[PDB]
Amino acid sequence: MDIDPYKEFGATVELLSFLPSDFFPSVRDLLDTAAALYRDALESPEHCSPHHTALRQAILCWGDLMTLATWVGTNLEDPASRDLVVSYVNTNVGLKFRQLLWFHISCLTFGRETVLEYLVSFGVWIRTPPAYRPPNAPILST
Amino acid sequence: MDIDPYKEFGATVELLSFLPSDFFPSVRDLLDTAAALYRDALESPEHCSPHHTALRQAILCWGDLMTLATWVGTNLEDPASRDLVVSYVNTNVGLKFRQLLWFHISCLTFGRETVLEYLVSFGVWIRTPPAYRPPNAPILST
Amino acid sequence: MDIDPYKEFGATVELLSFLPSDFFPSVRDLLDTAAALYRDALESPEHCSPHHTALRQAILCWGDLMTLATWVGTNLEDPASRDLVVSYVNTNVGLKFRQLLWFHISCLTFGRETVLEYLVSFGVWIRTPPAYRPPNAPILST
Amino acid sequence: MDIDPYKEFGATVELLSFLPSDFFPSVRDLLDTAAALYRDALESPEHCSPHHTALRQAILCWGDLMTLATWVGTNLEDPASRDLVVSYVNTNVGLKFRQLLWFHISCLTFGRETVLEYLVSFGVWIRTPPAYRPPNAPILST
Amino acid sequence: MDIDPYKEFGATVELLSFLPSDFFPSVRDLLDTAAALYRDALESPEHCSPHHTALRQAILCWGDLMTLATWVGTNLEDPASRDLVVSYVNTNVGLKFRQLLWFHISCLTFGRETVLEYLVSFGVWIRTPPAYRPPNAPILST
Amino acid sequence: MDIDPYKEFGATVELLSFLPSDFFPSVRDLLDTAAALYRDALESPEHCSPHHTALRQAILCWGDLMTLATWVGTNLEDPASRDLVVSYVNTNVGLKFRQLLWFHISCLTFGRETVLEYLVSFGVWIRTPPAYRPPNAPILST
Repeated sequence: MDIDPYKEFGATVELLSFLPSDFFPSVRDLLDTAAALYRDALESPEHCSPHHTALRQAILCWGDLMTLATWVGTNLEDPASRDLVVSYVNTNVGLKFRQLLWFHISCLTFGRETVLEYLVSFGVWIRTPPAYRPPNAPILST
Repeated sequence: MDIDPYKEFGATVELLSFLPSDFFPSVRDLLDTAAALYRDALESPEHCSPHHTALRQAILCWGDLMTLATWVGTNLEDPASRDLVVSYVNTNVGLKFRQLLWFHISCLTFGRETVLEYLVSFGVWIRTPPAYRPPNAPILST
Repeated sequence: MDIDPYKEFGATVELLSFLPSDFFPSVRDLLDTAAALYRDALESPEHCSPHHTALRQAILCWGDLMTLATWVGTNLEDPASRDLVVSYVNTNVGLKFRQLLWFHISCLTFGRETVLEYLVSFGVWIRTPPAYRPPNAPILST
Repeated sequence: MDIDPYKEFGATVELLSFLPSDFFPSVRDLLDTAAALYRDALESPEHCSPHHTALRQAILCWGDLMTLATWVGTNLEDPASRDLVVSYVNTNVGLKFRQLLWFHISCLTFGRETVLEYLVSFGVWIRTPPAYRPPNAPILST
Repeated sequence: MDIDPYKEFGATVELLSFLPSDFFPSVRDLLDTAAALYRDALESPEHCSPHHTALRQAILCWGDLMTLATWVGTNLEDPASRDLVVSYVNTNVGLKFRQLLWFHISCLTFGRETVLEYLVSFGVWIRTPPAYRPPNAPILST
Repeated sequence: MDIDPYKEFGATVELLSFLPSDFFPSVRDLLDTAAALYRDALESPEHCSPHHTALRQAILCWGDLMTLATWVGTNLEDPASRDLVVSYVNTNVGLKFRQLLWFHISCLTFGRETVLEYLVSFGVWIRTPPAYRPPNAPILST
């Protein structure tokens, strides 16, 4: 069955596909943004608005792959086998969690009805071929 | 029957040709926008706007020529025959459906008057010879 | 995505294969029907009913897909391959536009309540064994 | 930071250590229960309760680690060093997703306050020495 | 014990015996009539009037004998043994389900108090010997 | 079409797969319970509840497949090819009528909402590994 991780939040996964793979910051940049201005709300025993429930279930999922990124780096005899698994987590699977950590940080800081009105105005900018588009990308702010 | 598929909406086939042939983004990109934020409306047994009824008949018309592109690549032995039909559907016909899907996937998102006033305010940008043009072409945002 | 082009109108694509494949009159005999009764309402700048908008996107889809049957009569010098495309347009794809045009050109001359009772009352009339049924087939009344 | 996976939902990871490493059913058998009872809940665009939102991120992280258990099978060369990664996803990581899927199925059907009643009433069963321990271990009932 | 499949619906099995074995259409004709104009009501999780409960328990029973009509056609070594079982299902057992599928289609389309006032007026026509009866059989309509 | 046999009555065929293929009693033993308690119900011309109407079509399809298990015994010649049809009615088809008669006996006596409580509370018994599974399997009580 499909799940579509963004389906309850207004967006889908086809709408988040238009963001190119350098619009997201690195993974240690996104975890430290949640480790700076939401640590009072994430660890609290009351759950806030349903981004906070989806966000603390997404950091721990990346927190488990950091164990798999370390256990592979120790308990494999081949240095050629060790390089493919560690690079696969930080390139392909990591790019999925660069989307998922970004969307729940940007909806807690700027609201839900602004990022959903930003991915439309970015979805009309990136489809336009480079000869006919403004050179300044639309920036995210309130 | 000099039937114009835009005359019911305000634009013509002659007004939409201000945009050049390579401005329209590719066919897989637009069908990943109709399946991004209109999947709930196109499936439902109720036409919301007359743009939905033209758009619902526009994907299935492309759904036939995609079926004919698959069929012409399996039940023909001759590769010189096979490489001309597929290069005709995706290039010489597929410029008409990129014009038609763009006028219904960017009009439900931004209204009718804004797109109909976008093609005039793009028309005074592309005619100006390449010396005295602004660096930013107009694009429609929310 | 799974779009049947009739789900708005009450019928499905299953209820229109419930009539036999021989009942539907020929394709060139319905474009000569639309262009005789309802010709000044298709080219009108206003859309009267949502049957008109679905019909105007259904002629031009056939007006395009017939041009692909003409284009392969000049740029395909192979009678082993030229006949198979035209016998695919006129037979396999041509069965769907022979009944998509019939559900719109024979609805707005009789209403929508009359045809959706006719597709059942003739649809159950054929399966009846020969002489236990009213001896003539029903037809539409204005 | 120290995100406790259950702190919003009553229990903690210290309380859930009463259950041994053999009480949990296998991951290939809960997902035939998270899809048999509940399919209309975790497809719909509305979240009913925060057990539904925490279940989707818990069912898609297994959706990534099943892809990684397949990707290693077709790209990693050494068959003796390929088994050691596949037997890490099913054994050591999967014991945390046997744990996380079980808590959001048994709370989702039996309520939250019955599982928190159950985790205590299993903890006064596993510690009793076997000379005086009843063979009827406690299980759930709606 | 007797069950008399029609006993709760006003009729009996002696009253339905007078219909000769060509008044019923073929089995693929009766299933497609229920697959045309009642598919919205049969698969719905609410049960309608008690014909709908008896009808969807009668299609599945025929849906299981189509498995027995296929499994016999594969896993028997004798082509003489294979012919008797396949013909017995389509002649003798099939004639029972041509009655049962017809009576619940004709009561949903025309009411219960019309088919029960039709089998009487057919039960007086078929008993009359052919020299003294009208040549036109009584037809079923509202 | 896809008629789900239980969709009107709460459960589905995916939910009823929790019960293994050995939990159901034999067909020759439920019909001595569908005739011991209930004889005045399923003879009478009034249907009390839709469990009664769905039981008669479920008790007469076995009434046809018992006739087919007798008809093959007296007409089919090969005694090695006769056992293979008789051991298909009792084994593979009968496992669906052990299934269908059980759900309309246990719901008919214990109510609908107790069996749907029972199918869940058996599903949290069959999956628990045998080191921690109680020997008292759940059974019904009025």
